Amino acid sequence: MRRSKAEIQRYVENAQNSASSPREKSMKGFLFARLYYEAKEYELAKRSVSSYISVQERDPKAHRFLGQLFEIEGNVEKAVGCYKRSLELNPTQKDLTLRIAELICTLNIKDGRAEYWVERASKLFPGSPEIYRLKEQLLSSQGEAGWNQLFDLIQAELFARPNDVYVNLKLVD
Amino acid sequence: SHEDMIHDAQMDYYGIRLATCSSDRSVKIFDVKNGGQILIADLRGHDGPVWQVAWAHPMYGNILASCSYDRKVIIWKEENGTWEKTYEYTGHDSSVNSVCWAPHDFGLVLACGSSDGAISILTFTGDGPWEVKKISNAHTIGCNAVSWAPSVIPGSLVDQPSSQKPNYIKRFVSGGCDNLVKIWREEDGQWKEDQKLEAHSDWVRDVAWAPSIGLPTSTIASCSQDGRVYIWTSDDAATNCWTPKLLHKFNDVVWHVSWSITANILAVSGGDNKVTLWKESVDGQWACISDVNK
Repeated sequence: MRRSKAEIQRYVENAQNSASSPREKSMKGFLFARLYYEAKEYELAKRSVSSYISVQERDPKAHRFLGQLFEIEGNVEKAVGCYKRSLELNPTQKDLTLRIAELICTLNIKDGRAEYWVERASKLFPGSPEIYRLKEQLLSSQGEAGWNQLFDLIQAELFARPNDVYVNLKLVD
Repeated sequence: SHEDMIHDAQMDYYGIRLATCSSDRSVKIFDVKNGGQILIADLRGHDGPVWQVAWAHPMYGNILASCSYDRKVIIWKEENGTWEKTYEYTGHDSSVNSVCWAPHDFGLVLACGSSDGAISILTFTGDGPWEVKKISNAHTIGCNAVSWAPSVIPGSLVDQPSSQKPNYIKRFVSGGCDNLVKIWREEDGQWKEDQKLEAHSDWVRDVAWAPSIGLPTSTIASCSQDGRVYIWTSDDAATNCWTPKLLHKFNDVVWHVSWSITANILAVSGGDNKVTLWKESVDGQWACISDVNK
């Protein structure tokens, strides 16, 4: 994808020429946010996201896009809030919970709510070595209450299918 | 005038009379000419806040119906530009909510939907008395809304665009607060169990049938109390297959969902102060074009 400053500028101008209505431009803001994010315009991307919400609020796709943008930026709290809003709106995609658990594991939070969220994400996705290592580190930093849930999840995974070499190594460690 | 809140405000089929039913204890109908307005009718006979309203066709009889928070059904008839008394019913388990007539393809059968636990259908036959159809043990908590369904929709029966006249029998849907949706069809000379479904465990606000004038696809867009929406689509023959699919969900209190007069634009009104006006595009999908503020 050959993209540059002038390339994003002419993309934006061509998208503006492809819309002769303010509400149509606001609806096309889900792409304008990505264009501004690529051109390094976080405030303009947030404004485009708000404009697209003002015309089509309460939708899982827009909330997931906003959460992904916040996660790539660094606003972990904003991403967690957006994912929670998307979950309370319609918990159809477990990717929101997966990213919430990933952010919690990267932030290292010792709390019962964090442990419950990690357990829920593990029950959702039993695979993925990245999230496995994340939840293992989290439940090891926790204590015995988290180690019991980790052992239960490992036993359930082993009963469902043969475990992995790294999984067995981490369990023995 | 209308100093208090205004509920529904319908217009005549030609664009002259404007019937606005509000809670201001006054129903004023003005005129539409030269962009102005002149008061021409002042009706008042309810005991509580007036809610919904529905018009009719002058070829079958200029008759209006008004529901209020008093368990009373009020009906007026138009003669020489003056509306007088017609049919006045009173007494129910709860206050009447929804009220609408069947389309012109059937007749002038009124539907009464309220959280009373039963269904009371009023049928206007002849030029005087009426008939009452009572259906009990059909709602645990009660009804909520009733949306009629014409037989001129090719999406229900694949035999209309073939020089064949379909049956003109009564068919509609219902989605009360009994955690169950249901379909009603006038078969075996009465009403019984046709098709029920379970898709919620609380309250459901209203529903909207698509009055397609040339679209061979029958759709129904629902709206619940917790922002839940269901789009039941059908395009088969004889028996239909309602698919409980989802579209744009909400978390507030979605209230009304209304289809256009020719099944072109859907208007959804709830607690977001925005009425998303959807429309079927040429690619067989949905797209929103215009909005409005509340």
